[PDB]
Amino acid sequence: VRTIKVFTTVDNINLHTQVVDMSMTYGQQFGPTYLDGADVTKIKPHNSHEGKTFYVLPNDDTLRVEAFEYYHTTDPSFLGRYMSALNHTKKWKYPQVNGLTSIKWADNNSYLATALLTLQQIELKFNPPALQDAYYRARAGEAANFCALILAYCNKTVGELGDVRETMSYLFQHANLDSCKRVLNVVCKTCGQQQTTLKGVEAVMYMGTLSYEQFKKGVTKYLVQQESPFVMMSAPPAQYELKHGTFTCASEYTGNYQCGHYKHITSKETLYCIDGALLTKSSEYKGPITDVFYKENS
Ligand SMILES: COc1ccc2cc(C(=O)[C@@H]3CCCN(C4CCCC4)C3)ccc2c1
Repeated sequence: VRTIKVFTTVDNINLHTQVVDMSMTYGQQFGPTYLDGADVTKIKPHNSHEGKTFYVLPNDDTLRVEAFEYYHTTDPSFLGRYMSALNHTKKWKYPQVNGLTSIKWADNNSYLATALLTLQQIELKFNPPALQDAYYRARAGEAANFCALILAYCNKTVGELGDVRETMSYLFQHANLDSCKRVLNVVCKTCGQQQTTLKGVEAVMYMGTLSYEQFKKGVTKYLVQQESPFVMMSAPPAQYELKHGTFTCASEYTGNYQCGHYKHITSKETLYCIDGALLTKSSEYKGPITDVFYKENS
């Protein structure tokens, strides 16, 4: 009986040595099995596979606990959707553009590149170790796994049309924002003190206008107190002037002929427009902006 030793895992942190019979498929021995995202369930082991790490579905209590501790989801479909995405995202190119990890365009991923760029410019503490780990890898240039996880957590497949604001929101719902706060106070003549407080993720997002200045001035009429490391402001795509130094980064969205495309604008020493692998510098920017992000900087 020919055999090799492989490692199985659900988290790539805890590795479980296995002895595999080379005359049977991985599926026969492990159930659904993946090698770097590729479905090798129906494949017989190769000698090149010796010593390699394979992902498996959490079929026992031990693996189920390891998966829950790493991903913080009980969805039994997660790992398979994660692997399905990783098989694609591993083949994407991740150029460094103006000091940030971006993604060369493929598979309708402009929204993911724009989200990835934004995530590198705001302070976020992810709760699932899987996201915290891959976040720090992506920030160092190895972003394939992070992108595959974003797709899995957002319940989106490679190639599906995506929205930066949505993606950011759903990632925020996997972060520790417990200390973020927005207090709204009613401006009235005869209604007394009327106040409501948004804590957590609701505090870091707003829909209706792009301008933080207008929002802080007031929004029937409300005085606002904002306490968060960042805020995401979104509005319908509209021609909008981005002035250097007045924002951290922004999403541009065009919908010519109903085929959308995102670009990312970041404010450094001047305005940089990152469009996947492409980089364009300018002193002024006017375009159809739909998200603007602002950083508190303590
Ligand atoms: C009242 O607050 C808002 C805030 C944002 C708004 C945005 C849109 C958009 O069109 C998105 C632009 C960005 C791109 N997505 C598309 C991406 C794929 C699916 C839709 C579409 C429309 C209305 C909005 C209203």
